[PDB]
Amino acid sequence: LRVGNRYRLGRKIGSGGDIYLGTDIAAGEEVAIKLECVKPQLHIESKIYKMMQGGVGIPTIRWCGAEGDYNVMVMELLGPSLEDLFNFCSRKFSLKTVLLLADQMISRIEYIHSKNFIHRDVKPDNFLMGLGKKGNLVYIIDFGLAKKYRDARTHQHIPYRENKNLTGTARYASINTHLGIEQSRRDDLESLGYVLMYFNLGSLPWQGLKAATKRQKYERISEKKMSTPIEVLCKGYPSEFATYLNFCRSLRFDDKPDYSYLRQLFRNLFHRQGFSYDYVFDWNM
Ligand SMILES: COc1ccc(-c2cc(C(=O)Nc3cc(-c4c(-c5ccc(F)cc5)noc4C(C)C)ccn3)n3c2CN2C[C@H](O)[C@H](O)[C@H]2C3)cc1
Repeated sequence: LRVGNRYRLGRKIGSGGDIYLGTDIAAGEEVAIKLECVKPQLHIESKIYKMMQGGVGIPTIRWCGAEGDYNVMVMELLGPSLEDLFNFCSRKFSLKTVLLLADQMISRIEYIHSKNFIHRDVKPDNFLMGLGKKGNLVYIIDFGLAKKYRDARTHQHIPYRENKNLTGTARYASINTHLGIEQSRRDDLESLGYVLMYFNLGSLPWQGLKAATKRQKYERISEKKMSTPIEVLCKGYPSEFATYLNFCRSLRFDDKPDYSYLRQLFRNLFHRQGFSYDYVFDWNM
């Protein structure tokens, strides 16, 4: 079974809505292939990927097209997601690994923002480690929910609006996203703050809530998230994680985040440990 007369389809390797391992027959290396039934967001997403190409940690798209009952996108092969690796590490990351990940993840989000888009679904499942020579590089994937937030030429910001439906993953959504406020740059970074504390804790305190329908469940998540102060969420971990989250929640809708300040919070903590720290992630030790 071939895709584009040139890619051999292999076994399924995930879903993000089905991801297959593939082989570039001509070049002889493996690839990742995403197939979508013609119902649609793959072609729109491919254009965003191609707008982002060249950035550090942005995957390369090898081919786009249609094959029978599927729209197809072929991407360079990447490794397991950070969720996969978190589970492999028994849902415990060392502080070193969390700080190493935080530095790269802030930079990936900054790059997307520099290209005039907001990601709007920041979660561990959308960060993948490279393979082989790129095993120390964090990649970001999935622009199916991404949105342009400013004009490319003038940088004029999209307007503030409310009554927006939740586009993303409830567990990691910002408070203002739960309130139905238009997402902006601050919300990508606030979601990352929850991801980092997720890595620190093994789970977040608004996980595991049940309800009749999705809407009621999101309301339960919203209530618990709003009633858990950052100081309680982050107790027992270096204060930098609370400082990060408080900074993100204090950003105005239109504010350009101080990415450098946020990276330096964690970089200073990392460097203060001196030689007691490596540049080796837990799963490579
Ligand atoms: C021999 O050594 C090896 C070999 C392979 C691996 C290897 C490679 C992968 C993998 O998923 N790669 C991958 C996935 C995507 C991808 C896409 C996507 C694909 C194409 C496209 F155009 C746009 C998006 N959308 O979503 C995903 C993720 C979330 C699934 C993109 C690029 N790369 N996984 C493994 C290892 N596995 C362990 C566990 O079982 C995981 O589930 C599975 C994941 C590790 C070691």
